[PDB]
Formats: sequence, structure tokens, C-alpha cells
Amino acid sequence: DEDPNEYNEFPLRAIPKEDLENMRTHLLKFQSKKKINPVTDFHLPVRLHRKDYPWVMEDFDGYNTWVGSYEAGNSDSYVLLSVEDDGSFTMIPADKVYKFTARNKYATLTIDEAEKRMDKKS
Amino acid sequence: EESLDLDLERSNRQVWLVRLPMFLAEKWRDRNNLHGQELGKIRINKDGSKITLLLNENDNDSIPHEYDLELTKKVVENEYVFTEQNLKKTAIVGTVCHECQVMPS
Amino acid sequence: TTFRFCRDCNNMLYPREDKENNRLLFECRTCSYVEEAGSPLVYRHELITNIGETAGVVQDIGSDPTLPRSDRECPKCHSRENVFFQSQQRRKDTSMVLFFVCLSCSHIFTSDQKNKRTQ
Amino acid sequence: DGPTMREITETIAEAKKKVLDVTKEAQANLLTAKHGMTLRESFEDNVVRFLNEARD
Ligand SMILES: [Zn+2]
Ligand SMILES: [Zn+2]
Repeated sequence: DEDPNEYNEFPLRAIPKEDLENMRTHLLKFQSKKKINPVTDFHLPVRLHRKDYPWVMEDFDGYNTWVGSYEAGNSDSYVLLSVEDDGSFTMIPADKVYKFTARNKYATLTIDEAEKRMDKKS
Repeated sequence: EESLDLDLERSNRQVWLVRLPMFLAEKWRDRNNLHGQELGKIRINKDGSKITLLLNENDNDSIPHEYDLELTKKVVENEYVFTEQNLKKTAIVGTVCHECQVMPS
Repeated sequence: TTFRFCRDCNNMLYPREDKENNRLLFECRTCSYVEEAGSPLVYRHELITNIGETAGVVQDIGSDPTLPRSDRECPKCHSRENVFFQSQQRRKDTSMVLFFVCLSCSHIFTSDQKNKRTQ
Repeated sequence: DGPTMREITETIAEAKKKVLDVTKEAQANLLTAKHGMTLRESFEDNVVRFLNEARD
């Protein structure tokens, strides 16, 4: 109909073909239950390493580690939309989505011993 | 840089995650990089928040059809985007502030 | 019953008695989490069940052609339009009582002339 | 016979109601099971018994 109203429309740059990380824009997802807070003095550092490939995420020692696994695909796909200072949007396709994928921990000096006790059970 | 390190999300940069239909993405690939690959535009309408996506005329010869977007919640999850460059440096680019699905039209 | 999980772990909660202040808690056996109990009831058996009777009553219940209709006037909207079925609790014992679901107000009324319900 | 057929039809007819009557009675939870039998088992026994009484 007629537009008595105003719309703010931004130009979308359908994905720029040539980007430095054009190849990789990925999603790292954490479950809310994990309660990971990026703003942590502790979580100032973080390392992301391929485990030889699930990704391994670790803070300084004494902190939790997470494992990242890749989710299955579909017909639709996800794009990351970022906005420049100028309103224009640049979109980038998500290369892969990973669900992380960390530790607990409190899994040391156990597991193998608990199973054995369980066996001392039958 | 520091090898194996992750970069800077601390800046709290926000980004949007949008689900697009495969056919639309296919069309988008067509756009020339040289052009800057301007696929089309996003419209934000008031009188309630409505967001739609429309393809550029160049993309197809017809009347551009708007693709409505369904806004969705973050869900009980925190989504962050990390990028890996050719250099293989890893950076924590931003957090997903809003999620949306572009419906097919 | 209706039980909780540990925020932080999401792992289930095991009851612990606070011997000193004579009160019930819920501990997490994966982390150091503890929370006080909502109810004193920890375990409920239930041998003579009634939960299953009015199962799968989707508002689309009217769209099942296999379901039979009756001209019984509703207790709420007084509508003589309703679909009916028997206790969906697939047990031998079970009575042949009927459950009527209103094709307007959606209220579940029974034919039970021995007892009075709310489910 | 023509009237024997009317008399037969009306024998089934009355037994058909006798059955509906026990069904309505069972749906209204007024039925009282025979010791050592389901409320349902007790009902089916009655239905089956009327219908045979009828055929005969
Ligand atoms: Zn816990
Ligand atoms: Zn009603």
C-alpha cells in the first residue's frame, strides 16, 4: 500500500567474496547450563587448539576445558550479519557450527577406579 | 600472533545470526565480488518491529519479493562467532545479540 | 513429586539432611552445589493411578473423525457439541467411564455418576 | 412365518436395548463387579449372555 510510515532500510552487501577470513566464520555455541561468562578476569586468556578434529578450548590451568563438536547440516544455512559504522550490512556464511564442548572438571584420580569398584560390583 | 590463542570478544561486539533459505543463498553467490556483491537490502519497519529482506533488481527480473523475518530468542545458549584466517589466527569476533530466520517467499 | 537439577552442572539432585538445623537439602554429586527443599515429600509411589485418563487432549481432538460425538450439554458453555473417549490408562481393571471434550469451551466432563472430577 | 419374523425381529430389538441399558449403566460407573472379576469382564459377560439368550 502507500507508505505513510517510514522504513529504515540498509543496504546489504551480499557476502563479500574476498575476505581474509572469508573462508572461516564459525559459530561457537555454549549451553546456558555451562554458565560460561566471557567477562571473567580469569577468562581473560583463552586458547583454542585442534585436538589431533574437535576443538579444544582451555583457560589458564585450574579452569574448565571444553570440547567442540560439529553439528549436522541442513537445506537452510546460517549467515552472520555484521553492521558497519555506516549502516550497511555485510553478511558472511557460517563455515561450521560447533557445540562446545568443555570439561567439569573433577574427573581426575577417578573414572577408571570407580568403574573398577563398580566391577567389584556385578 | 600468540599462537593457539583466541582473540578479543571482550570488546562486546554484537552481530546477528540469520537463517537463510538455501535457494536465496544460492542467488547471493551469483552477485559479483567486484560489485561488492550487493545482494539487496534489509528493511526495518516500525509500528511493531518487522524486518524483511529484499533482493536487488539486478539479482532477478521481476518484482522483488520481500522475505519476512521471524525474530527469535537467544535461547538458553550463548552463541559467539570465531573466525579463522588464512593465517589460521583465531579471533573471537562477536557475540550473537539477535537471532532471526528469513522465511522463504 | 516434581524434582530440580543443579544450576552449574544441570546434573540431578540427591537429598541431604542438615542434621544441625533439622532441615532437608538437595546436593549435587558432581559439584559443591546445595539448595533447600521446596516440599518435605521426596518420593511418591502411586499404585492406584488416575494419570493417563485424559491424555493426548490436543485442541485438534475435534479433527479426529474416528472419535464419536454426543448431544450432551456442557457444564460450562452448555454446548451439545462434544467428542468422547474412555480412560486412556491402558489397564485391565479400568472403568468404562466416558470423558467428553467440548467442541467450543474445550472443558473435560465425565459420565461418572458415582464420583465428581476436575481433570 | 411373516408374524414369526416380526416376533423374531422384536426379540433381537428388545435384547439390543437390554445391552445398551447395561452399557449406559457401565459408562455411568454404577455397575458393580462380580467378586473375582474386572468391572469390564463382568460387563462383557452380561452382554454376551443377553445376546445368546436372544439368538436362542
Ligand atoms: Zn552441580
Ligand atoms: Zn463447553
